[PDB]
Amino acid sequence: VSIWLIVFGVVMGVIVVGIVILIFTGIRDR
Amino acid sequence: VLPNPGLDARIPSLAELETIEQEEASSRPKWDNKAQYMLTCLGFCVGLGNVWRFPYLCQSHGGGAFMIPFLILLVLEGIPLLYLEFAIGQRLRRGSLGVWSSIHPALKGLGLASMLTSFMVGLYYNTIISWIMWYLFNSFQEPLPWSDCPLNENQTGYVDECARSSPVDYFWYRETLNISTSISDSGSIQWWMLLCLACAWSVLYMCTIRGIETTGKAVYITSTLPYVVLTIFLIRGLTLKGATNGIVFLFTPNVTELAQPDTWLDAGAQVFFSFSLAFGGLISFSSYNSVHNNCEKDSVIVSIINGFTSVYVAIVVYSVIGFRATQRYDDCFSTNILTLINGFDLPEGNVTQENFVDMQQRCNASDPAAYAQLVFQTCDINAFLSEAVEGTGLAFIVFTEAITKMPLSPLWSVLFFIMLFCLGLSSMFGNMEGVVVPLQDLRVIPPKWPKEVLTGLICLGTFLIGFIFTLNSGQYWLSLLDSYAGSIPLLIIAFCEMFSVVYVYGVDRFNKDIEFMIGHKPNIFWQVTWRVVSPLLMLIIFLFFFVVEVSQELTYSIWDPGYEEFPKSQKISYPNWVYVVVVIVAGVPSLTIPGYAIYKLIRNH
Ligand SMILES: *[C@@H]1O[C@H](CO)[C@@H](O[C@@H]2O[C@H](CO)[C@@H](O)[C@H](O)[C@H]2NC(C)=O)[C@H](O)[C@H]1NC(C)=O
Ligand SMILES: *[C@@H]1O[C@H](CO)[C@@H](O)[C@H](O)[C@H]1NC(C)=O
Ligand SMILES: *[C@@H]1O[C@H](CO)[C@@H](O)[C@H](O)[C@H]1NC(C)=O
Ligand SMILES: *[C@@H]1O[C@H](CO)[C@@H](O)[C@H](O)[C@H]1NC(C)=O
Ligand SMILES: *[C@@H]1O[C@H](CO)[C@@H](O)[C@H](O)[C@H]1NC(C)=O
Ligand SMILES: CC(C)C[C@H](N)C(=O)O
Repeated sequence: VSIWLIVFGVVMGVIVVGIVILIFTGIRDR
Repeated sequence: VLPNPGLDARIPSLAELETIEQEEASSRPKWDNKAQYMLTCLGFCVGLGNVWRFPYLCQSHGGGAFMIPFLILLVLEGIPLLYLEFAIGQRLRRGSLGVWSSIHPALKGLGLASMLTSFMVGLYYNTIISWIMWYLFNSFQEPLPWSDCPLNENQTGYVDECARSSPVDYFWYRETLNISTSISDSGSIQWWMLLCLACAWSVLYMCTIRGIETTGKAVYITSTLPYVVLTIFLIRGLTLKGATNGIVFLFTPNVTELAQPDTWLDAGAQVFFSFSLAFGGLISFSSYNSVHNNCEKDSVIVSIINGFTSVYVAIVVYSVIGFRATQRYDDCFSTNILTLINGFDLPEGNVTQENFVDMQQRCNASDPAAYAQLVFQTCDINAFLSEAVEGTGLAFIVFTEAITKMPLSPLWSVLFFIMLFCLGLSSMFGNMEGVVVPLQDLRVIPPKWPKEVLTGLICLGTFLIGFIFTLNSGQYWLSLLDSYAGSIPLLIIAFCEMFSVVYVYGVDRFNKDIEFMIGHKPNIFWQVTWRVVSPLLMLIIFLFFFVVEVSQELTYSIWDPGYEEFPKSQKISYPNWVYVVVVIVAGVPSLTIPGYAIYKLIRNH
């Protein structure tokens, strides 16, 4: 499977959910 | 000194400053404490330029004769300049575009040149981070991917250009970059380096989504990682076999090299790149502090950590170059041992490094005919301690070859690469402030959208522009661009900032502003360097650029796995349309200052 695609899929997954927390916090904050 | 008609009633007036600071509690952001401001400043100046541009420049300019000019020029341009930026931003209460437009409306080119050189430097600087993220994803496996060659179609031998070159060169040039033979032919988008690019920009947009107060905790966790991983790497590097031999190469000077013009241009352009001067990010960061803040204590503390680190990284880097130059020298010399005992059939415990020159004369005195067809490699140190350590050729070809010879080799790859990532991410925090802030004072976005919309906008644009570095010829585009937009653009703006404060604003007016804020006037050391010394050294390094632009030939390195005498370097000349690119990348900036000046003076007429 290529171990580099798994580590990319975890790292790009924890980034793209970290932006939808920091966007809804801003809104649910102002 | 021009009397500057109408200088007052444009800036705050030295008694309005205690009043305006108590009403900026809701308009302009603040720092949480003093430690959040110091870690943001010295994280913007360290990393990726202590590993990439410094030892690449240090070998060429005398081996270790690059540390003299460097240090001196630092203490003579660096200090003064960095101190002039922390104090003109704290008093004028504005960013980069708002400071130089309050010191005559003709010097608005300095704010537009500091924005255009922060966009073009951070264009390719965030591509090097995407190559670092690709090497971090390719860890977490014990037979590391750069440790062995692949096989042919017919599984009998290795691939033809992995057998001639190193297996580490058949992971960077063919499996990561998939590089081509010239800059004039480009391939396709190379999808696996696209994903990494996306990753990099996405991670850059998560930490700077609201400017300050998100970049804060980030800076926290990223100013520690880098610093503690380097220390863990020092006690490993000095324990290696061939270390304390590339350190001596770093500190034996070649005093003939100190009398060339091109070794003072590369030293002068490294001070304005290591210190993040002429970018406009350190003015915007100092513009958030209180008015009664010691901006002289901050400028000599940040500068002696920036100077100490650039030597502290260089003795970690050269302790593993000396380890590759002992692994290669003990393998080339073992070739001459084994080729002598196989042609004359001797036992192995008689021919060694102590008497190799003794017994090779015994072989031509015994069999003069059988000794003629044998070959003997000629290799000695200072030929392995001086090699092609070109750009993107130290973290990827030199370090990743030495990591595979340590025990627990997947652990030293992860640590190292995460460290590099941190070093390179924290310097894109302040580089995003050099583009977001003067584009927010230009009134081009409607001022009811949130701050998190403009940031994202910029990001998308730069990511869509980063497609030119993912082609097959995408490494030849990053070198050229790099060098040019990293050398020219720094010097000009740095000189314009020192002139316009002490000769258009006024250095005698500026001393009344320092005495109000920190409590006293600047010393006699700050007076000579501001007026006389450093405006001159800069005005000089500027003439050395045109002395070495002419009387040199534009050459660049070519891989070309069909070229005879393959693994050594081949340099060909650039095409003729590269002057259009160079022109743009190092012109727009400069032509901007006089450009706008002319524009305004014309509007005058
Ligand atoms: C110290 O630096 C000088 C200056 O570059 C080196 O002299 C050069 O040597 C190369 C190769 O022998 C010549 O092609 C250049 O023309 C020389 N430069 C000049 C100005 O004549 C010198 O080799 C260096 N010292 C050592 C030990 O390498
Ligand atoms: C190597 O093996 C492939 C089979 O995939 C074959 O097509 C090719 O002709 C072989 N090459 C040689 C030199 O025999
Ligand atoms: C790049 O790799 C692809 C397959 O991954 C290959 O088809 C192509 O020929 C390579 N490009 C060059 C210039 O070798
Ligand atoms: C190898 O053999 C030669 C000849 O017998 C001898 O002179 C030499 O000392 C030997 N080397 C050793 C014992 O290391
Ligand atoms: C053997 O070769 C060396 C050079 O490697 C030379 O100096 C010597 O004269 C040669 N001896 C004979 C007998 O030819
Ligand atoms: C992106 C750049 C502003 C980084 C800076 N030149 C440094 O190496 O510290």
